[PDB]
Amino acid sequence: PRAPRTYSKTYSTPKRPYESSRLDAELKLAGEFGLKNKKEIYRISFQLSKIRRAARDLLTRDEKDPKRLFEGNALIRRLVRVGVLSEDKKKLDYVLALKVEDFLERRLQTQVYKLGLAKSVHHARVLITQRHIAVGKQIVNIPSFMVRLDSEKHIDFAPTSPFGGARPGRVARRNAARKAE
Amino acid sequence: NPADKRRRLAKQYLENLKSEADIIASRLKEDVAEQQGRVFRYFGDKLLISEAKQSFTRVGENNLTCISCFQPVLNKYTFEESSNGDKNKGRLFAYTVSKDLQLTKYDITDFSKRPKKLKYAKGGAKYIPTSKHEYENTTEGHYDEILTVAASPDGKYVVTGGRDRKLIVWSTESLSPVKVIPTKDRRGEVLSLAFRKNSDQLYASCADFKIRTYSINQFSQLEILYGHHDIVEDISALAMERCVTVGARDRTAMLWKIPDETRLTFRGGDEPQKLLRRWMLFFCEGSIDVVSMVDDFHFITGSDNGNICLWSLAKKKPIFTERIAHGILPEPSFNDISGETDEELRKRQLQGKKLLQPFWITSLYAIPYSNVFISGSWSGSLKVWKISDNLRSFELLGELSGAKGVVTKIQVVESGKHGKEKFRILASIAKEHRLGRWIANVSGARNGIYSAVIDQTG
Amino acid sequence: NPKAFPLADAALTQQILDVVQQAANLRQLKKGANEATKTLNRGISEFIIMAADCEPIEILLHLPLLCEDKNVPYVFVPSRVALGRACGVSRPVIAASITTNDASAIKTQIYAVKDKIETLL
Amino acid sequence: GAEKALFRKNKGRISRYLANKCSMASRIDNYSEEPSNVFGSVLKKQVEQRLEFY
Amino acid sequence: AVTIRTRKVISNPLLARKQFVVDVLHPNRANVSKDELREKLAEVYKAEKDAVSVFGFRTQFGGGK
RNA sequence: UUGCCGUUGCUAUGGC
Ligand SMILES: [Mg+2]
Repeated sequence: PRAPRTYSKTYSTPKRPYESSRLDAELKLAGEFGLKNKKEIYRISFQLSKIRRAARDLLTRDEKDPKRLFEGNALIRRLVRVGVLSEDKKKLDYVLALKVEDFLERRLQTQVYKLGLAKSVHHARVLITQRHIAVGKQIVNIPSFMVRLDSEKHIDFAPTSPFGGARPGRVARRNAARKAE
Repeated sequence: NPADKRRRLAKQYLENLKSEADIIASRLKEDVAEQQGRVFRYFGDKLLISEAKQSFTRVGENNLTCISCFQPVLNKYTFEESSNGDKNKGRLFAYTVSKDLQLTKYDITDFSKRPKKLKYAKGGAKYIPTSKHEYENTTEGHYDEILTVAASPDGKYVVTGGRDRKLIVWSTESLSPVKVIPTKDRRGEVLSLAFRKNSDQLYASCADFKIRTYSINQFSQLEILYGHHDIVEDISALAMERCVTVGARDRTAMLWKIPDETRLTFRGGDEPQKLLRRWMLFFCEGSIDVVSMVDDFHFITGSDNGNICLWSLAKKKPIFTERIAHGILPEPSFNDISGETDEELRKRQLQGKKLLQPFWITSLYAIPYSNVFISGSWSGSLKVWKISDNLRSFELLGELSGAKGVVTKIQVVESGKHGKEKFRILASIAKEHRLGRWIANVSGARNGIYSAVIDQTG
Repeated sequence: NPKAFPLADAALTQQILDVVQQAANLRQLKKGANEATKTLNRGISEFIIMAADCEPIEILLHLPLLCEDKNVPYVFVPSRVALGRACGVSRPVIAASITTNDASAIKTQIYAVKDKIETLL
Repeated sequence: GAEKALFRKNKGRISRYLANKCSMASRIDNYSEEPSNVFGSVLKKQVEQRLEFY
Repeated sequence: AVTIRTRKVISNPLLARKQFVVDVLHPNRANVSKDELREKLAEVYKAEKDAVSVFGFRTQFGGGK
């Protein structure tokens, strides 16, 4: 038979989901970032935990270790590229200082909100899911899309979108047709 | 069999070269070199700038805003001149616009003699549209500032537009308006015009951040191009449809492949901090203010930091730069910087050389497929530059100090045999910059057409 | 020490003039010394721009007196002809003002430039 | 100074024009350690050319 | 308008042909059928239509190419 | 050679 295709879980349930302080924390995160459910928060937390555990393991290694240098440098480059880690903080210690909010801001939903294309984070979500937002020349419909520094300046209304210069959507032309008739 | 016909045309063409005289072989490559989009007119070294016969001809109209020159050309494909009629055989014409809403044509056939006026047409308040609607802005004459002029390569029409959001095409012989094409935009003011070489296609750059393509023979609009984030101030065209434009403060030069409907991005991205470090005054570019195509695969631009940049289609960044080409402006006068009686107090306000700023490249024109181009400012002299053989750098060939004022637009015209060619440079001179009147009145600046005939010897 | 102070450098002036042109397109720019004075009186000015080559310089020194009284950042550019150019007006401008608007489409770069101007001060 | 007519249809234009010139004139004097009269002279001359025009 | 760009061109005289990847920009259009692509490629490379084969065409998410 | 006003020759350039 054909060789297996690997798969993995992108989120993990917390050690104690029932902490009241925690519950308030996810309430904050969902409310401010307009997240649909808790699974999104758990996913981001799992990714962050993997990153910081790798950083800790790298720190345990002695300085100038070739593995340390190579892998730490790669991790810092990736974190800088996605934009969570600022340029002036290129050391493994500050990686351990990252927070869930940093990743959350880089989500295409939040970036769309900040750029002024949407009046609410929920408005940003509905705009994205309705194929109105394009990074560069390509249309992205996924709120969880993570924006890179270079990609940030290229977010715009899609060419095919009615807001982006295309013809009016179905409702608009339907109303115009009935009005003319 | 049409191949026999080509052979006959080639045979007659070959006989011409024998009259023109290795030499035959080289000249054969040169004539078709227009087809291959590469520079093939290497005459910079043999040029004689110092002996140029300079002349300044005064003109009544104020702020001459642009000039367009028409030159008949022998076409190798059919071996016939481009003159519109038998009367116009080898007659050179120049058209000019001003902020006085007046069109004027001049005969520039006689290099030794100054431009001679033939006919003119003037606009005014009579031509204001009553309707107030964009699509009814179809009056015969102009009513607002005329900014640009272009002559059709066929010698049959001359087309002008300006801040009236209108483009009027006129008959060359009588300067009679034959068609009016509104831009149909609230802010669609025409800023530059360029005729495709040896074609009737016209490219118009408008203030509404768009480029509009027209067909003069059909008197109709064709397409609109989008992609600039700021006004499209200048446009240049060659035989091929790869017209180039500069978007002013968007600081991006753009090449448009019309049939491919794609557009190549070009940005300077130079920073003083690295320039000073590599040196271990430099003014950071704010806006690109002129563009002209030296080649199908190369073009040059001027900025508002006095930087002349050479470009190639392959590379996104500039390949060679000439910073502060026209020099730095005079320092502000100490008697006027401050009202302090004490002179030393006034000198402190000059703040050393920090307040000093560079000249702007108001004009920049390159002879097609050649190794020489001309730049202009209100420094009071026209500078002639020569590009290297490898097309990787250029050097200052010389200067012409006759011009005094803002050089709104530079044109070059050639005459004589292929071996012996005399180049006559015509530059419109004004007292204020074409797009507006920011510039402080330059001492001595006059409204006129500057002329300089240069002989070619070696 | 010089009356025009602080004076932006070649790099810094470009971003400032960049915001100026964007503000002019969006009707968020007030052009001329007289207008800038009015904005400072109303407390609707985000920050004020002046040209260091004003001839004479004194006729705009009243804005600095107003500015830090109202705790408004300000900065000088070397050129007025350049400042007028970016303003979109066919004449030189010695001073201009960026009107406050937290709903503006160009908010982010306005605060970015403002942060640098505060650092320069 | 519009209560005592210090600055005083065509007449009204001069008053507004003169008021502006007085304003910058005050600015030069106030923010000048040792004010001079060089600018005031030309500024008044500028008013004179504006005066004769109307 | 529709534009056809050929990339990664290889000349295989073993099989007596030319291989390439065809990228088709088709703004404001659903897609280009294999017939039009064949006739345009035949014109571009100056060959008989029957000598041009095209397949495996996928439009990216969002359309346009 | 200029819309106007001068100078300079028998042509060339100063100011608005
Ligand atoms: Mg759709």
